[PDB]
Amino acid sequence: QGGKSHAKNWGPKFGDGEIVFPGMIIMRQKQGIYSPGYNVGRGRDYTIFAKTVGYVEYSKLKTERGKTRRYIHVVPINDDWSPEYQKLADELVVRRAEVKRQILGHHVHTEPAFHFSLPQRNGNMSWLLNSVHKFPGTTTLA
Amino acid sequence: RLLVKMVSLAKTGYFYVTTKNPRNTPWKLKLMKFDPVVGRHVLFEESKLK
Amino acid sequence: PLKPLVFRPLKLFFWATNRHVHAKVVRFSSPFNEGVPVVDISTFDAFNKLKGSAPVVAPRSLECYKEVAKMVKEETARQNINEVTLHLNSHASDRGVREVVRELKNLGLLVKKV
RNA sequence: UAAUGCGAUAAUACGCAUGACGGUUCAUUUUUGCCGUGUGUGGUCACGGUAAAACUUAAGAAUCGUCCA
RNA sequence: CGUUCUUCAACCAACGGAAUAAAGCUACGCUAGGGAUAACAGGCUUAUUCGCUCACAGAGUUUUAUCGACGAGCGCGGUUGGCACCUCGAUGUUGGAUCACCGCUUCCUGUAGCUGCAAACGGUUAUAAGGGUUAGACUGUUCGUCUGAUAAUGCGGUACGUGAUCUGAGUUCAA
RNA sequence: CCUAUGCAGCUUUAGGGCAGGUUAUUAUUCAAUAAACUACCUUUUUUCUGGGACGGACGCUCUUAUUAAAGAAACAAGAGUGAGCAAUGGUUUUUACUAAUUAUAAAAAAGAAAAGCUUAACUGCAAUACAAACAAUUAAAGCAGGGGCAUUGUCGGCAAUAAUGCAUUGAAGAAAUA
RNA sequence: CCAAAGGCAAAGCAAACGGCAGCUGUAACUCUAACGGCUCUAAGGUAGCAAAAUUCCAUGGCAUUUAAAUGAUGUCCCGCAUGAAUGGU
RNA sequence: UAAGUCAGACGCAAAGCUACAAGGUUUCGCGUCAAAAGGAAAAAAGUCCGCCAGCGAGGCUAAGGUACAUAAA
Ligand SMILES: [K+]
Ligand SMILES: [K+]
Ligand SMILES: [K+]
Ligand SMILES: [K+]
Ligand SMILES: [K+]
Ligand SMILES: [Mg+2]
Ligand SMILES: [Mg+2]
Ligand SMILES: [Mg+2]
Ligand SMILES: [Mg+2]
Ligand SMILES: [Mg+2]
Ligand SMILES: [Mg+2]
Ligand SMILES: [Mg+2]
Ligand SMILES: [Mg+2]
Ligand SMILES: [Mg+2]
Ligand SMILES: [Mg+2]
Ligand SMILES: [Mg+2]
Ligand SMILES: [Mg+2]
Ligand SMILES: [Mg+2]
Ligand SMILES: [Mg+2]
Ligand SMILES: [Mg+2]
Ligand SMILES: [Mg+2]
Ligand SMILES: [Mg+2]
Ligand SMILES: [Mg+2]
Ligand SMILES: [Mg+2]
Ligand SMILES: [Mg+2]
Ligand SMILES: [Mg+2]
Ligand SMILES: [Mg+2]
Ligand SMILES: [Mg+2]
Repeated sequence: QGGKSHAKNWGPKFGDGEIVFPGMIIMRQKQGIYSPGYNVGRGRDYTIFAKTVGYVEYSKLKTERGKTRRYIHVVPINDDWSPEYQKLADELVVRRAEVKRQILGHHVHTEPAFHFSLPQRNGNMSWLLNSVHKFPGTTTLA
Repeated sequence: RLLVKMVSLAKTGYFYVTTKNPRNTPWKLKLMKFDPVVGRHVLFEESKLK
Repeated sequence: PLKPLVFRPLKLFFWATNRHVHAKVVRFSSPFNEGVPVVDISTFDAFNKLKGSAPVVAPRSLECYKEVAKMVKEETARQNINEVTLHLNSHASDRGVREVVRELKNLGLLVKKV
């Protein structure tokens, strides 16, 4: 009788000259109207995300067969295309987290603090429990 | 279509859950897949999921 | 399923015409600025060279395709260039272009498509 | 971009060949209409847009035809 | 016997799914609430209904005498509808008896034209609301059919007038 | 008339029970058990809705009008779906090809078909964002292990947008305790 | 008429609780169908009565009754949806 | 503020449904009412001007007015 499907927000998220950081989504689309340019990626559903620190750019290209192609680019900070820019981006990522924590305040906790320690699997932290809970280092051999 | 259990032939007890069509492939399916208990790829054989 | 563009400083380009095959090596600093051509060799140059010594049929021949590859190898070696990236387009699938690329790989130049 | 382009063995060594006429396909914002927003006794108001839709005269480019006035 | 990991299944389709499961009647009914919500009356709307003008095609056949249409516009608030604005700590139902006030879109009694108006009997238009608008058989009726007379037996509004004036045949409690 | 954390009486092949009689089985010299028949006890019998009943509907996708950011409702309108594939997945090579879907101007260094080898339709984690009351839902660079095809690129299922179900209870494989 | 679903009983019981059809062709002119064909069911409503305290079309058709008849009586009749011990006349 | 609210109404301007009807109904942009006294249009919730701490026999204006009712040609 009635009914409606849940809305999908297709469209761009950033314009020309806006700053982005790695992992941020730039475009949500149903079909490949826009193609990935430099310093970007594409998901299996045609979602375009940034892979470096820089500013968003838009460009159009005319192909050999007379079709029009549209790209999305991310430009480095000072137009630096050298391979040394990657390490600068890594430092900027660490700095950005520090800025956010300072603005938020101490009472917006970003890590858990339980009365027990989480198990370790394959050298990383795991959220799955072990069959038995034991204090670390409170037992001797045999 | 049906759900089946792919059981390791190394007798470690590890298994996978997959989907098969018994009419198109009326034989026991076999594949090579990673076995965490041993740490390498081994041979798996189809078995009833129950 | 078009892949994202990757910026490379050194790229190899081919232009296949009715009469000749042209190869260029261009260095780039950024996508927004023009490049600088460091090598410019075509079958026209090879034909003028070989014809004096060894008769050839026409510029678009197997002898000239190998000669062009050899001349490109010498220029890159002199300038200390050992790795290049090939720009893929319609002309890249021409038989003459493919013969030149195969010769370059055997000589020792490392050509990458991706 | 004549190291071009096109071809009926179509491959490119050979064939046509860059001019000139004719027909097709692509500037005082050409300046009018029209549209959008704000304001409004429903228009004697203001600004912007039309590379969304109608509408002018050229000049050039890409083929095509051609013993050429 | 208990815990963790890897996994699956049933009813949840009223599909955020749980009190394990699981149909009805009340005119014998009862309590708590609403004009937040219906039935009668008022209000808004005017599709529909009705009226007028343009249109003059077509029947009559010289006449737009008379009849009358496709189509368009405007008006009325009386027909069938739409909405849910007033009233559920209550605005008494249909028809009739009795007694009324008003409009004119005039049935009779008037005035002035036209006519396919000789006279008589008529037809149609404009204008006119003082007076009049019958007695009975059938039916709870409004309505409708019929009978004997009559100058003629008009329509509508008024809480579809009128139960602190009457009637209770119908409708609408318990048999 | 409609609305309730509604009440009561009555009815039955609506659910559950056995607590009188009858009946069946068994045991001791007025007894014990019950998917039966009668009697009795107790419980259940949605909501939306141009008033209620009757009819219809309840999840999830695509498209139309409210212009060319996003978003936006009515018992408004026009169409799909509760799957399929052991290849129709992954990856290399060739070219007189450039389609089809429920619907759709996706896509040429891309796809489809043909030929070969394969199981990444993995194990353990994850910066940062889209969305969003919450629950959940969506995309994803990157690190370690074992692999596939290439020979230094890609693979954590399928062009994309639907093919689904919390917790509880139950069951299976393995491992650690007691 | 004891089929199906129940109840009871001596494997049977309807004056226990209940049920009791449809399509189609045919006689001088016409009409009608005495008379045929087919499907299905446990069985397919027999006599009687019938515009009813039972009838939607409806104020049914005809006759009597009145100057005038949605009335009353009689009568015609597969009767939306009459009917034989929830008895028929 | 771990509060109250989850019955909304109309004007101008659009679209769906209705009959390009309704003081109808469903969304959307601005404003007013709700919770807003005072002035103008006759009375005047939603239109036009304009937001009331108190008193005073001072002055200038808005919308609207300027032969009588009724202040001002
Ligand atoms: K529900
Ligand atoms: K009332
Ligand atoms: K008169
Ligand atoms: K209504
Ligand atoms: K009886
Ligand atoms: Mg549906
Ligand atoms: Mg797993
Ligand atoms: Mg629920
Ligand atoms: Mg009461
Ligand atoms: Mg009301
Ligand atoms: Mg309302
Ligand atoms: Mg008159
Ligand atoms: Mg009257
Ligand atoms: Mg009355
Ligand atoms: Mg009275
Ligand atoms: Mg009674
Ligand atoms: Mg309800
Ligand atoms: Mg959340
Ligand atoms: Mg690898
Ligand atoms: Mg993939
Ligand atoms: Mg009887
Ligand atoms: Mg009797
Ligand atoms: Mg509510
Ligand atoms: Mg509400
Ligand atoms: Mg309203
Ligand atoms: Mg209030
Ligand atoms: Mg003054
Ligand atoms: Mg005065």
